[PDB]
Amino acid sequence: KYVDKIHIGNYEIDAWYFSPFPEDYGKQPKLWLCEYCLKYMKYEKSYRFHLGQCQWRQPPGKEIYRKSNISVHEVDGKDHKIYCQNLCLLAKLFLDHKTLYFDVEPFVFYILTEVDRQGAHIVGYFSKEKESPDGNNVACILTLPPYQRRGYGKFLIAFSYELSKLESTVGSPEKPLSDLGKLSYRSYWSWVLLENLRSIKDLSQMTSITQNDIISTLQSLNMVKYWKGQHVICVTPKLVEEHLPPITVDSVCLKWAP
Ligand SMILES: CC(=O)SCCNC(=O)CCNC(=O)[C@H](O)C(C)(C)COP(=O)(O)OP(=O)(O)OC[C@H]1O[C@@H](n2cnc3c(N)ncnc32)[C@H](O)[C@@H]1OP(=O)(O)O
Ligand SMILES: [Cl-]
Ligand SMILES: [Zn+2]
Repeated sequence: KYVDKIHIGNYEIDAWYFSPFPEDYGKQPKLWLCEYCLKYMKYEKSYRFHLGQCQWRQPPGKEIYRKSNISVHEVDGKDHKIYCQNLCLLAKLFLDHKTLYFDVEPFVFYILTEVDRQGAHIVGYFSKEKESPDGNNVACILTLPPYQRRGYGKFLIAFSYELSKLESTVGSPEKPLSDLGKLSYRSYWSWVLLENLRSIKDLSQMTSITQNDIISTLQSLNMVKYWKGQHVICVTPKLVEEHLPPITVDSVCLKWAP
């Protein structure tokens, strides 16, 4: 009745949430998505026809990052409306809430793919409001379930902060963070603040992380104290811990200006 499973590429993925695909698309569905253009179809037959016809082998937009077989395509929703609407319907399957799927023009989408001989296979993405009333540098972030727990989510988070640094600005993800968002951000923020430390204003300037996110991270690392209510960094090179990363953003492979 609702879409509960999709076939994309040669993965099938069960839904985590309702996504408002048109009702008849509630086939089973089984919804069958082209992995390159993200067109949604109702039947294996229209799926197989499309696959032999569709000429796309990668996302639209500009490839603003490439290192080994990892790339990021920047995709303005005003210029690739249908693709971006298709993407937002896909993402809503794994996001407990999203803005209206058809209203993509206020956003730019950064699409992460793994590249092989066949083409560039979508791993995940984040979106960003062109203008955020709350200073959000990410609106939604997603690694598709089959690629999760491999470092792709932290890669995207890092990449969003690379864009913030280049724009000489601090940013934070849009609230509320899902429980998995919470774990990923806390993890990335701790690694970055720890690798840096080995001022809170200065940590902010250096990383584009907000002072509020720096403070809450430092508290959870026990590296902050109170002096007449004011938050003071309190640490030793002693630890600055690092016991129990996999893919990082190389600024040299990034081709983007503010
Ligand atoms: C602003 C917002 O968009 S909030 C919404 C965020 N997105 C979602 O909720 C969509 C569904 N979830 C996801 O797409 C992802 O889980 C993200 C994008 C939230 C995480 O993506 P991943 O590719 O799994 O991230 P990655 O492998 O980089 O791991 C990040 C951290 O989260 C932890 N984590 C990820 N999944 C789990 C899990 N199932 N159980 C426990 N910890 C987990 C990882 O172990 C890692 O912590 P570590 O650094 O201590 O190892
Ligand atoms: Cl699944
Ligand atoms: Zn296609």
